[PDB]
Amino acid sequence: EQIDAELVLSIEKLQEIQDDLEKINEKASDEVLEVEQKYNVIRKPVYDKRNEVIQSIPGFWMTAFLSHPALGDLLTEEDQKIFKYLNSLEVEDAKDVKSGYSITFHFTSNPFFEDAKLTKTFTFLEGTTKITATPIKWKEFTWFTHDEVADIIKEDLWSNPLTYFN
Amino acid sequence: SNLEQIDAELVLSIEKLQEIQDDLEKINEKASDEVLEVEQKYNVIRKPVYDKRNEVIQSIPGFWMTAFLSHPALGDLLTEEDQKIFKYLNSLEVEDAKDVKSGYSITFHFTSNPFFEDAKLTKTFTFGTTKITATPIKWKEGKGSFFTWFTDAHDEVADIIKEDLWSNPLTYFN
Amino acid sequence: GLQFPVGRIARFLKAGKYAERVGAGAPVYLAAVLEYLAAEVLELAGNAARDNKKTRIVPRHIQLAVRNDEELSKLLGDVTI
Amino acid sequence: GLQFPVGRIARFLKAGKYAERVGAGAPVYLAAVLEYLAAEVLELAGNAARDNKKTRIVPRHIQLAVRNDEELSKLLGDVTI
Amino acid sequence: NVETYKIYIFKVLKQVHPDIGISSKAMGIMNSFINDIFEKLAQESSKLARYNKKPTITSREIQTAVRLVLPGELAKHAVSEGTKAVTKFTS
Amino acid sequence: VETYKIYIFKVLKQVHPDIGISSKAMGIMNSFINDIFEKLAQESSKLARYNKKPTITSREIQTAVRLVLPGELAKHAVSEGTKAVTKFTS
Repeated sequence: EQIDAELVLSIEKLQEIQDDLEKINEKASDEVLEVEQKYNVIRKPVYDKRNEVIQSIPGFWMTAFLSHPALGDLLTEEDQKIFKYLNSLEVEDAKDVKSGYSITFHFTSNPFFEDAKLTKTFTFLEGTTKITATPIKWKEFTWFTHDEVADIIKEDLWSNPLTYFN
Repeated sequence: SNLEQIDAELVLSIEKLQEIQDDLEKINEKASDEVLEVEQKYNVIRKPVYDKRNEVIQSIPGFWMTAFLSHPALGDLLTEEDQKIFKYLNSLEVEDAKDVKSGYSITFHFTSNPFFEDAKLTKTFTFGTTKITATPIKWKEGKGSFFTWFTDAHDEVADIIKEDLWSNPLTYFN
Repeated sequence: GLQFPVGRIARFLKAGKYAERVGAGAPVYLAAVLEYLAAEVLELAGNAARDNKKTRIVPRHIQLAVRNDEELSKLLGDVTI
Repeated sequence: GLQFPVGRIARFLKAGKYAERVGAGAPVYLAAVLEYLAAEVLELAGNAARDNKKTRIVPRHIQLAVRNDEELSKLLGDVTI
Repeated sequence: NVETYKIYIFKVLKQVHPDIGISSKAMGIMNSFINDIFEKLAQESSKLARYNKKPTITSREIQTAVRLVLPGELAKHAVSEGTKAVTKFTS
Repeated sequence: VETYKIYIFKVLKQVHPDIGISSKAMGIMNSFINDIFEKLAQESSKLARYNKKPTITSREIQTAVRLVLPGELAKHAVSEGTKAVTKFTS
């Protein structure tokens, strides 16, 4: 029975190796997320110098949103007027990039709603997530408490809105 | 008037936005490049561990066989003839291209049997665009599935071998 | 007093994988050169406005501005509207 | 000739986030210590296995081997089975 | 690839010939030229910097030298100062 | 949690070569060594931060070689010196 014992030694050695791979993949995918965070810093002041230069282009956020293959059709005419006051859109991964992010929507003088935003924040760490969204202050949008819309705003439009605008 | 001022700054601003977007592409190139540098550094750390695992599994007869079978998704793609061949299935190997982006092979190493010639059924995926390449199933002289998979042809078989089984096969085995 | 974007050029050189390292003086020297050449095609293709008694510089005005100056032809080659 | 794994323990200190740096004195030094603390709780637990008249150590053998020696009950504790 | 130098074409036009404009395809032919020279120059310069095997001292090297040689906060200040001098010389 | 079970087994085969060990029993010895390592590590980790003096490790000797030596000499210089340290560090 020289290889009854030596067959367990082999199966636990194998357990050692899957033990240490889980460590090396954690360093690796940790160094990966140090790089994500580095670049969010680098991107912020450029995203900020974009938002500001966009303020001197008249219909940019509305024109962009609409022009999009996906996002365009959902906006109905009532939304679209309010959307003519849609001076900015603001995506930003929160500082600990892995946790979450928020999709603010800026606005200006318009009677229907006095709210100065319509954010839709997120936090996840991946089996369980969550969504806390601005309550709509209709003065004197079927979104706000899987998700496809938030993805296409974070990853596609926010990324490059000018592609759609043309 | 001021009306001239704004029509110019509309011309100016619209290109300063085409710059910002032109120059954000070069910033994402430079960032997603350092991520592949990370993925490279690590394929290099893991090659010696993924090796000494090969070594260890040679001292467990029919490990990968039982692992393959014990997976829910890879388990019920076979039938009887496949399983007899699988007695002689004494190794697996899933190594990436030396630049991670290009691709990866998936080589089913083998041992002696009157059921085919080759000592490895390789299948590589080369990218930049996508194209499959495979080893020909040199059925032995008495002519004779999972081995349909070795066409030279959006592939759920590999996205389970490289991302579950090869990652940690010991979990399935138990 | 360079109009051309010293910073933006330093990126074009590095992100273009021309070399892996770029001295601070290189995009500055390249910046002034690209501008000097601009000042030359602009001097001339804006003088092709006065010769042609026009002011909006069009695909045309440049083309005759290049073929008249010897060097600027051999550099930029033939020009077609 | 140490039995215990210097490299694997070196990694456990780094990944453990106990310190980002380690001089290879420590994993060696620490490995030697976990080897001696096993080579006590075995030279005792294994004696226990010949008291209760066996050659297969089990929780009852380790519990008795610990609690009887003073130092190892202070170190380890009750050993509830 | 093609970059926009168009902002900085305009800004040059308004020096040599203040009172003269330029049509859309006329600017898209000035740009077409600066992009053609940038390649010719960078690609050439890339052959020149790859011929040469002699190592260069840039600011990256000086800045690392500050950290290794200077102690602690002296060093963090020194880097701020050096980085601020080079950034001003580039602007 | 972590596996020292290959070495707990291997030590057992020198003090009492004549005796095996169960699963609940190994699993309790394996828990013992985990428990000690954790107490020792958390202690060394405070005692590292207490005595914050600058320290020369192989890390630094490596980079010093890379910095001080010419291109080809350094490559061997390192390899030789990495062997020296990996020798019984496993």
